Amino acid sequence: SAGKFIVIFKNDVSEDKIRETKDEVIAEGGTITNEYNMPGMKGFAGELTPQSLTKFQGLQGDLIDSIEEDHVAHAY
Amino acid sequence: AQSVPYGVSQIKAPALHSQGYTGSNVKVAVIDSGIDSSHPDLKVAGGASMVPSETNPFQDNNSHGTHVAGTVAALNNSIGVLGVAPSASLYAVKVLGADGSGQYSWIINGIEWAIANNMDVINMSLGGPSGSAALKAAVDKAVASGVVVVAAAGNEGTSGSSSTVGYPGKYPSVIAVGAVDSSNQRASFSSVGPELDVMAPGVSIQSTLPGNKYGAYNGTCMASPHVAGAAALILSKHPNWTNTQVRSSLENTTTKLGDSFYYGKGLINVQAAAQ
Ligand SMILES: [Ca+2]
Repeated sequence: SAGKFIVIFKNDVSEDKIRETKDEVIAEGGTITNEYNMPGMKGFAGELTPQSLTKFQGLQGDLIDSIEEDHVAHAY
Repeated sequence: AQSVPYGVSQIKAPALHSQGYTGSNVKVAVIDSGIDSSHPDLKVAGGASMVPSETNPFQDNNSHGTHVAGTVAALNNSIGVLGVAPSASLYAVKVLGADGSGQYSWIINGIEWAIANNMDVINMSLGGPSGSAALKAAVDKAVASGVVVVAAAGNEGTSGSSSTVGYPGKYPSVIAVGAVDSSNQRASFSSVGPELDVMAPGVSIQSTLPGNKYGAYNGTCMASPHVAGAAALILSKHPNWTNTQVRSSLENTTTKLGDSFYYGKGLINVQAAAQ
C-alpha cells in the first residue's frame, strides 16, 4: 500500500464512474474506508496501491479534484 | 448546588438566559471524542461515530468531548455547572478516539453527517498542522449549507510573525477561536495569526467530565465551545438568521482587546451579539 489517502471527484463525474473508480481501487489491492456523497462534494478515503495513487494524480483536473494523504488531527 | 463557570458569565450568556434565550431547538454537533450521554448534567439528542474501533459515540473514552459538550450545554438545574446554551440539542459526532486523535477522513465524514442531519452549529475543538484540500472542501460545504462552523485556533503559542493557527481553524470559512483568561489576557499557548477570529475563555474552564465528574481544563479547545454555544443562543432568539448573520453579529460585537494578530477581533459578547 502507498498509504492512506482522501480523494475528491470533479463534480461532473457520473455516479457510474464514481462506483467504477472505487471498485477499481479495491481490485488493485486497495481499500475504501469512507465515502462522501454531498451535493458538490463526492469522494472517498482509503488505502491506495501505488498504481492507483499515480493514476489519480495523473487524472487531476479530469476525474479528480484533489488527492491527498489522510492526515491526523488531535484534541490538544 | 450549581456553579456558573466564570467563562459563561464572562461572555455575558446569563443575561440572555434571564431573557429566556437558552439555545432551545438549536442543534449543535460536538465533533470530538464523543460525549458521555449518561452524565447527569448533560442531555444528548443523538450522534454518530466515525472512529472505526470505537463505534459508540456516546462513550467518551478520552474525556475531551464531554468537557467541550458541557461548556456548550451543561443543563441549567441544581447540580454541576452551566453551559452557554443549556437548552441546546447536543449531538455527539465522534471522530477522535480514546487517545484524542483522528484521521481527517473521519472528521470529514463527521462534517458530512452534521450537514445531512441539519446541524445548526458545528464545534471542532481539534486540529492538525497539515493543510487538506478535502477538509477545506468539507468545512466550506458545511458553511455553504448554512452551518455555523467554529473551531479551536490551536495551542501552539507564538512563533515570531508566523501564523500558528491549526487546521481546520485556519480556513476562512471557519471561526477560529483563541483563548483568554478571566482578565481577558491571551493565554500563552493560544495560537496566533491573521486567521484568528475571536477570543473566548480558555483557561481553567470548569465543565463536565465522564462518570458524573467535573473539572478545569486549559485550551483553545475550551474556548471554542463558548463561541459555538454563543451561536446557539443567538439562533434561539433569531432562528431565521443565516450563519452569515450569526457570525457577523458575533464578530461585530466583540470587546476589543489587543492586536488582532494575537486577539483577533476580541472577546465575544453574546448579549450584544443577540442584539
Ligand atoms: Ca447544571
